[PDB]
Amino acid sequence: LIAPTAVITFISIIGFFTSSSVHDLRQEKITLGITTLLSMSIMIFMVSDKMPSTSTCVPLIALFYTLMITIISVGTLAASSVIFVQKLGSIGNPPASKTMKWTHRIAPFVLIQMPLVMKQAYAK
Amino acid sequence: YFPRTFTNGPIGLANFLENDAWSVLGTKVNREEKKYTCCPVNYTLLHYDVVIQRKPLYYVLNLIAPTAVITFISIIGFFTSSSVHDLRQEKITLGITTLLSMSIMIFMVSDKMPSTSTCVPLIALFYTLMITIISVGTLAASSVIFVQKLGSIGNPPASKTMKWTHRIAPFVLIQMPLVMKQAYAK
Amino acid sequence: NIVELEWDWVAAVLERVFLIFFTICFLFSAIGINLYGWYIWYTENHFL
Ligand SMILES: *[C@@H]1O[C@H](CO)[C@@H](O[C@@H]2O[C@H](CO)[C@@H](O)[C@H](O)[C@H]2NC(C)=O)[C@H](O)[C@H]1NC(C)=O
Repeated sequence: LIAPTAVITFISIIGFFTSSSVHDLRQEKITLGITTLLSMSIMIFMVSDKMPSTSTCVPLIALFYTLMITIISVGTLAASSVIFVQKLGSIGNPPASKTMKWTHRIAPFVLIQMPLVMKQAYAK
Repeated sequence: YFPRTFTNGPIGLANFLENDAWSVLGTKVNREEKKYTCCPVNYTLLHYDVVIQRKPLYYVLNLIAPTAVITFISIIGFFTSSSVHDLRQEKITLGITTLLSMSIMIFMVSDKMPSTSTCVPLIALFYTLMITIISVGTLAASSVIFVQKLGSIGNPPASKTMKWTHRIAPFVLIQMPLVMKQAYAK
Repeated sequence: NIVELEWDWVAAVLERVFLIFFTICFLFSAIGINLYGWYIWYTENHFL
């Protein structure tokens, strides 16, 4: 129960927050979230068999599945938040001064690097 | 027959060991005298009523919460696009997968519930409302695709259509793209 | 096409922050919960 659930959650997390390129429109990752949640339902279904209708306390495995489902659900919302930020570009107005200042200084900490086309546009 | 009641009530609960799913709220005893068709004399009966409440923390956690989360995720999926000026993709595979999941869930709610055909349980109304919301969301996404397809037939939208589309545009948090402004100015 | 490029960069970095944050949250959740149960399992096994 625990081992496949953790593996599926880890695989989904990478799927939410990895893209094939920086400068192309991202695809929605909500069916990815909904399929992961179907699987985890199948799993909690097979944990209700060997457990009673315990309504007094929250079992440790119940807290485990709750956290994984919460992570997938917020991960799905966080993925949709990235698409929203990319749509801001099509509205014309540039990002603010502080936005690009921090985006350039948290860029070396997390292992990301600026694409060549962005450097060429900056130089031009 | 006569009842012998305890200090705490008709049915003694001083030795009752707690049940995981049910809680006893009280007890009642009623002595009756019923005349039956067979015997020409009354029958003395004792009616012991036990009031038990369900503990609704397991069902809410395991059934209601994931269903609501899946419904919210599907709702966001139906009505969010990556851009305003490219053709939208069909969201019917998304609706059908959400409905498969919710079927799996109502399947696991039929186990701990009988074939109640007299009333509609509260959880049944909950699942019915969620399924209806998902279906109408799928139909609304198809409607948005249709309205977008109206653009390829050449004829422009009417005067009132654009006036309302522009004046409800600031209320809902949406903003006109730069290409549309450039086309308008040109 | 430079405003689009800049907002592409902001979303790209935002994605990486989410990837690191959710990976750390998942690791702490999965390992932390299991090791706590194993700690309770171990202590009450070898000390009762
Ligand atoms: C047999 O039982 C019936 C009840 O089913 C008795 O009829 C009731 O008697 C009480 C007390 O006199 C009245 O207040 C009720 O109005 C009666 N009718 C009912 C409850 O429907 C009947 O008296 C009993 N028979 C004998 C011989 O006592």
